[PDB]
Amino acid sequence: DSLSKEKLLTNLKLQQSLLKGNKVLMKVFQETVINAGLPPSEFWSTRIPLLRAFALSTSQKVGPYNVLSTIKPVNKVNVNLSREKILNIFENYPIVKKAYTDNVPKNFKEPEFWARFFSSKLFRKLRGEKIMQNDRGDVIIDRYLTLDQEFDRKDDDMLLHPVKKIIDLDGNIQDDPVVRGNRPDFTMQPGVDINGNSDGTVDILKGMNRLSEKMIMALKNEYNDERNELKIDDLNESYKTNYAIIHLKRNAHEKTTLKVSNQQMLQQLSLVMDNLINKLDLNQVVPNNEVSNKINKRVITAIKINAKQAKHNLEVKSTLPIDLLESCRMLHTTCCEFLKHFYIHFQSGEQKQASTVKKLYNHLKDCIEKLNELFQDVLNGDGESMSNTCTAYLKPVLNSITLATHKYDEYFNEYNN
Amino acid sequence: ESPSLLTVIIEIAPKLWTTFDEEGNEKGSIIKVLEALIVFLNAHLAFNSANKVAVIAAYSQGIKYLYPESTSDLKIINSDMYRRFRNVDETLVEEIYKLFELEKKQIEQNSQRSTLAGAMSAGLTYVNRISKESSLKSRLLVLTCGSGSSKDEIFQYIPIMNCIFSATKMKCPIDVVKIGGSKESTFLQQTTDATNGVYLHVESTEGLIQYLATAMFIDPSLRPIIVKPNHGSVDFRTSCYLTGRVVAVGFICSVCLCVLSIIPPGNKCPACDSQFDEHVIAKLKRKPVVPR
Amino acid sequence: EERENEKTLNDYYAALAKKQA
Amino acid sequence: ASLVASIVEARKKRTAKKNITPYQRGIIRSLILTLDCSEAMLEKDLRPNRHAMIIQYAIDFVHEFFDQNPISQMGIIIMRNGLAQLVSQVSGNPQDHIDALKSIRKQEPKGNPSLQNALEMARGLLLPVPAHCTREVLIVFGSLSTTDPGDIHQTIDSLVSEKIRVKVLGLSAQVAICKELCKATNYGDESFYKILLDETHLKELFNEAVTPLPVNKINKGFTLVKMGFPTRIFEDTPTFCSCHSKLVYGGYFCPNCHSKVCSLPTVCPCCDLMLILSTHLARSYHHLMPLKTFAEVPTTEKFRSEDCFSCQSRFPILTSSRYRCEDCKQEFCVDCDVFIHEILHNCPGCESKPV
Ligand SMILES: [Zn+2]
Ligand SMILES: [Zn+2]
Ligand SMILES: [Zn+2]
Ligand SMILES: [Zn+2]
Ligand SMILES: [Zn+2]
Repeated sequence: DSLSKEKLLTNLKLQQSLLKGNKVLMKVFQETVINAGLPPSEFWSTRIPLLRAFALSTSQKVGPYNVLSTIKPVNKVNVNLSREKILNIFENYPIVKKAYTDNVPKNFKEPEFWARFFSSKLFRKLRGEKIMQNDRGDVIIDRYLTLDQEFDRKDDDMLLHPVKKIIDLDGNIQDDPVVRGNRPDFTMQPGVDINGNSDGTVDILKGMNRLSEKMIMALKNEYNDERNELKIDDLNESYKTNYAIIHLKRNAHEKTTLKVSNQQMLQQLSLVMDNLINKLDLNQVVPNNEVSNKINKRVITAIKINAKQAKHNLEVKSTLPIDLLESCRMLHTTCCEFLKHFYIHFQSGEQKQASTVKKLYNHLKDCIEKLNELFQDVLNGDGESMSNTCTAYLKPVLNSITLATHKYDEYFNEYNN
Repeated sequence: ESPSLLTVIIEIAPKLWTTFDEEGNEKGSIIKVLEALIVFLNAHLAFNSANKVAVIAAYSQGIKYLYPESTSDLKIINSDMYRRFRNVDETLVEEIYKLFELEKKQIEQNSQRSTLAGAMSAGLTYVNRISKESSLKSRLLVLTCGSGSSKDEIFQYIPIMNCIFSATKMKCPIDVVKIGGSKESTFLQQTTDATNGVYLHVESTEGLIQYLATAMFIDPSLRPIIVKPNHGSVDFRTSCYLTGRVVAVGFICSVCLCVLSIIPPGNKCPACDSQFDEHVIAKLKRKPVVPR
Repeated sequence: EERENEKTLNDYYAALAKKQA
Repeated sequence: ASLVASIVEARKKRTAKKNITPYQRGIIRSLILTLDCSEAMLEKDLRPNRHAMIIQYAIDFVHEFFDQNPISQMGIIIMRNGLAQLVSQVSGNPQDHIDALKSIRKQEPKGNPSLQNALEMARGLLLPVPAHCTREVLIVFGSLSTTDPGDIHQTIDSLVSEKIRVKVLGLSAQVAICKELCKATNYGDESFYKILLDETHLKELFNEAVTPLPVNKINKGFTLVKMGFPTRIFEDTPTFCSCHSKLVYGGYFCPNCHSKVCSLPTVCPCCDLMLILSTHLARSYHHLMPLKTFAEVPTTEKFRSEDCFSCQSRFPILTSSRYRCEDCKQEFCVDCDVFIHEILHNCPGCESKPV
């Protein structure tokens, strides 16, 4: 289905679809392929989960439901039609879909059609309403009555299937074919009208049963056992988890990249217990104001250093021209995209990746030179008034990029040379 | 604003104190520290009228609830001083002498484990107790003698992390005072940085009064309007399990989650015995493929 | 190949079309 | 006579927690919470209505899950009007999903559910997920039925084949199909289809769902994983970030490809490798090192001590409230027992006792 990497890369229409959904994706994609000419497959190669998420979001569909039962008759009536529910009616009733498609594009209007439909007795029949000759219906819609009837016959023919003997009430009533007793009660048998005909409640009940069967066979779509069926689980062994416990052997390496004696510590301990019981003065704790002044110097130095650390506690406010700010952000973004794709190629590790690595190396070099030329532009646009800040802002991505270039050169010298 | 529940843990150990005073010459430096802390608690309980103080000492064999007295009479200090200050100081010097007499009594047995993490945990439980009673600021103070032999912080690491997480839940900064030869204590520095605590290491026992009076006075009533004075920064990295060196980029077990700077021998976990996948580790060992 | 080129040229028109919009 | 009822209730409670095991439990998690926002949750039957409380509880669930297990990504898809709507991709930032849920606050829950569509696109979202990550979904449900387009059993078979588990927190009562899902997905276990009895029980259930789950021996995936600790810088100049492409004063620096990021624990956007701190991996060590329960000594027997070892308070006196750590042979009060067993993750008696 539409789930492989090849399928997701193939769906150019879906790619354009979420392209048109976003705006920074036009920005990024335009710079990536319209401006830089990157292979758009490798563009989308990162965004594969996003593509699949968009596809699966677009791909779901609802389950069937009794749309005619949700239809209410609502003096006068005003049509308040919902197109999704109109298509729901179409899907649930292909007869109604057909009656739409041979009359509205031929004879009259859609709201006129639906007014005729709500007027029609075919609507009442298809809904849970007993038909009545007092009702006149709509003649145009009610011409489809026998067509819907033969649809019902064909659908019932489809719905017929053999039954399991474990639950077969037909086999149950065919237990004794020579039962000769008495005629059962009118109460508990299906009653009829005065002239022997039925009222049709059996028809409406078999119709709603047909609706249920159509439901469940819509569920039963494309998208022996009695031994298991008759198991009595209540007298069986309880399930126990096979979860594995874990122990932990403990032997850690010592930290890598004079010794005191009991006599000497005991001597000092005796002496300091003697000093402890001897004396203790709070007043002697006051310092000499000179070594204390050096303490003041050290403390104040630490305060100054950490205060300058705290002095640099939406992005930050900047005094850039907004266009050059956007241009440099754009350049940073496409350089980051290039760098990530180059790392993807490099960490992949194949000889098939070699030309890709070389070409992305060329692109990184081009980005470097374009960064330098941008620095020349902000040079002769500022006189290095705040072109220094431009260079420093674009610095760390450039450092990482050129570090990657050095890594590529080093591995080239490692393998080839 | 509110009474700041003061939490002070003093790591007392003759193995450290003897080492420090033999390395230097300031005998009674621990006494100087105790007097300085006496003035510190005086300054704190004079800063606020109810900012109650929890004082606990961890000796070599365990810990002790110093302040206050247990739930179950000489005066060295002066009679002219304040009533509450005098009561607390007399109680603490009595408790300190009792603990030191006890330490002299049972000196000759050996326990090589530091009790700092357990003392910190018990103090945090008491912080929960006090805060649950009756709104109180939580601020934890540790005093250590770092001149002793850095034996093994490895078993201390895990409960220290747990204490960090708990104090993070409890909004309690962990402020560290170190006196020792070693300038750096990485786990304590990480503890201060994560808990928004204060790290400080010096050597001289003199001037600690000015040191921890000036710097070590930040209360949660005024924490955001005070810059922290710490200068060190920590990478929050750990040494490897089988080579004992810190790693920047490496490997961890999918089960035990211990850092592996290299491939374990036998491709099995050195912590929880999980045998791994040879193709996985070969892909990890893969060199990049470069054109000729 | 050649048949991929008109697809990507179709995307070229759509990218230009979305630009003015 | 209330203490006898409390004692027998504590006994019947502790009978379930008598067995404590060091099972291998998943750390690299993959948790999905789908939400239904239908006509059923419009009931004000619980105050103020089911929609509001599940919003609030989901806020709490996001916070707790990211606090305890920051080494997972979180995705949320809402169910509404016969459609399942993705609102939250899997991400390391909880704040994104917090904002999405805040959007879900003001909108109106309505429609009918479709677990088929919901679980299908949850499967599709869970498709590009690495092997070590434990794919598991929490599902909240208030209906007693489910309108669906097609079969659910094919979806069940596919989910079982793709090694993803589920746990259902139903609202009204048990639904047999949800029981079937929980049993078949969960190796025959019935410990996953849970029904609340009040909002406090719902809170407890959410807290239970916060915890990591044990893994199975047969579902063996024991391997290594590449990891990298980055380094934080505090620069004077603002600098462009790789992720959000904007000027940043500080930021961590990539250990491998030397780029910079804005948040952790996150993977690299450039060298594409996961970056954490040792605090993050040690965060689950209580799960890795569980704590034994503490036993009250009986009131009849002679007592080692009469006041609490840890918090240092007097033990109250009919029964004896002295919860003993047999690993350290010290008895403790109920408050300390609660704190050490839940908040703390060490026994200070075992810290003082040398091994
Ligand atoms: Zn392991
Ligand atoms: Zn950023
Ligand atoms: Zn990187
Ligand atoms: Zn207690
Ligand atoms: Zn214990």
